[PDB]
Amino acid sequence: FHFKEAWKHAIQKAKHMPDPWAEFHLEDIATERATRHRYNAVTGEWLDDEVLIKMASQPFGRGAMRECFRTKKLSNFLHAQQWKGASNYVAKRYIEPVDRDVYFEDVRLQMEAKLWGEEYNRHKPPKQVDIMQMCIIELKDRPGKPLFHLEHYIEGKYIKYNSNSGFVRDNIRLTPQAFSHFTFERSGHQLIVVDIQGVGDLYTDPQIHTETGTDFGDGNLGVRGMALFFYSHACNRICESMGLAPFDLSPRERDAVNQAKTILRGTEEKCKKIGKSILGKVHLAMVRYHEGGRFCEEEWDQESAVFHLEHAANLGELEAIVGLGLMYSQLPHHILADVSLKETEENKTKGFDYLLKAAEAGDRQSMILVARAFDSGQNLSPDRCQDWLEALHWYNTALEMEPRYMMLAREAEMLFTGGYGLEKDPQRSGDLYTQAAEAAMEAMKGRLANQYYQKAEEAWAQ
Amino acid sequence: DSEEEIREAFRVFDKDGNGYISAAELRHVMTNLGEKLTDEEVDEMIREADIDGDGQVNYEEFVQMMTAK
Ligand SMILES: Nc1ncnc2c1ncn2[C@@H]1O[C@H](COP(=O)(O)OP(=O)(O)O)[C@@H](O)[C@H]1O
Ligand SMILES: CCn1c(=O)c2cc(C(N)=O)c(N)nc2n(C2CC2)c1=O
Ligand SMILES: [Ca+2]
Ligand SMILES: [Ca+2]
Ligand SMILES: [Zn+2]
Repeated sequence: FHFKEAWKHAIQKAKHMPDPWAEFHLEDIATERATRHRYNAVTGEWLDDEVLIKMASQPFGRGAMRECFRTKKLSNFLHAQQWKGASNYVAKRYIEPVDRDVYFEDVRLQMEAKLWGEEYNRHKPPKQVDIMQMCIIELKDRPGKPLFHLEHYIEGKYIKYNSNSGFVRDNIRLTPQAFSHFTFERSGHQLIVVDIQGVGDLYTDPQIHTETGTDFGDGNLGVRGMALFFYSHACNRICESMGLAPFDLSPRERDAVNQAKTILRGTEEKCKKIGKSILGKVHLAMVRYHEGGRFCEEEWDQESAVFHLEHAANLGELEAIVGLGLMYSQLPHHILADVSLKETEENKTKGFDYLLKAAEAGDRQSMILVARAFDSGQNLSPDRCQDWLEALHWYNTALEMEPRYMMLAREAEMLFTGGYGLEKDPQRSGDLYTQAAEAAMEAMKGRLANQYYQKAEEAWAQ
Repeated sequence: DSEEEIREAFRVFDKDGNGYISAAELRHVMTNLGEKLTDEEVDEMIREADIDGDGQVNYEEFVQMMTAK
């Protein structure tokens, strides 16, 4: 105990420090009874107890969704605390009414983010962090039995270092941004803790984006929320001290991002197919945001969007593989619709290869396009050849997955005559014409069905 | 009286009231209290009392630090 005196000197200073909220005379407010609900994130269990509170009638601060009230509360850890010594607390409530469960899920959010702060601290960072415990008080005597969040008051300059929508703070501090990036890496890209705000490195009201995007309330923007973070994230020495992999940004994006007191200590420690798959979805989310104007600065950056569409396709995102296959094939496309790529023989090989990959991954649209390429040569790469057996393999795969009777009748046509490596099979041609006739009846194309039945008899008459 | 006194002392440093004094909380309290200590002395104050090695100081570890003649 070479610091026991340092503890005492601080304890004595505190006994002589004045209450920063003395001027507000919260002790004069009529006392109110409340049930407090405190959460344990490791066990998932709740502990309830009865408390006495004195809450100001008017909020001293607010945001877009929540307002804060100055509050005093007696401790149930102390045995005989008088109101003259009550600690200072901040009570928070949603400005517009929300469902009661929101208050409980917000506590789960904050306490889960508190666990991630403890994980970050276990990697020996230059500056440690802590997320303030938040609980729920229930004012059962008030009209409607309203719920409030409650936490201890942290005196000092309240600063929002980042948001849940891409904002970054201008005397830039390294620790808040490194913590957020750490949670992305350490969780295997399954979550990120953002909206880092508070006093110093004591944080409150954080937000978690998850891969599913189903928990932690409406602030969970999913992989879109991770994209907003990494669009403006400049990795710092803490990010690299812990071996956090940088996000692959475009040349224009990296320069705009590249367009500090916290120093390393040499003790920082270092922090899967699922993550690379989530990483692909984060890249695809950047594409949609570029197209949607979220990254406005001139005109929407088409080159950076394509940069992220290729990274998404290379990471396995089927929507990106289909999109690039159509774009390199000079075909209409949904993603980056107004963007066109230069027609070149190299790209026409890439276009078909992407469409073939997408076909082999289950995309019905690519399977019909690949079938037609092997059938008629349309959109077929010049490295390949018309192959009617291969075309059969992709028509029927689409049928077993536009009109089905059209593809069934086409298969029968090819088998009635043969060609391009496919040997004729009249019996199968009549069978497929029969399936097409039945498919035409289910589509109310009765006259077309009679034609298919007649073509079936002719194929069998051979 | 000294028991409550120690309990009140623990609440001075357990800034969020979760039962554990963290290094970040101790840094905030020492800075707010005007006490002049480097960011390393704060981490050492935690490590000296951290018997279970979880990086934080619970009440019992705090008691053992204060009631250790
Ligand atoms: N989430 C929790 N679940 C259970 N017990 C808790 C929890 N957080 C703190 N405690 C216990 O309660 C004590 C603090 O009680 P109290 O002073 O009534 O809280 P506050 O400081 O929030 O007013 C802590 O020292 C610890 O023993
Ligand atoms: C709704 C988010 N939020 C807080 O959570 C918050 C917490 C504390 C605290 N625990 O001390 C504080 N002092 N200030 C806060 N503010 C600022 C308006 C004043 C906030 O916006
Ligand atoms: Ca604490
Ligand atoms: Ca400990
Ligand atoms: Zn980083």
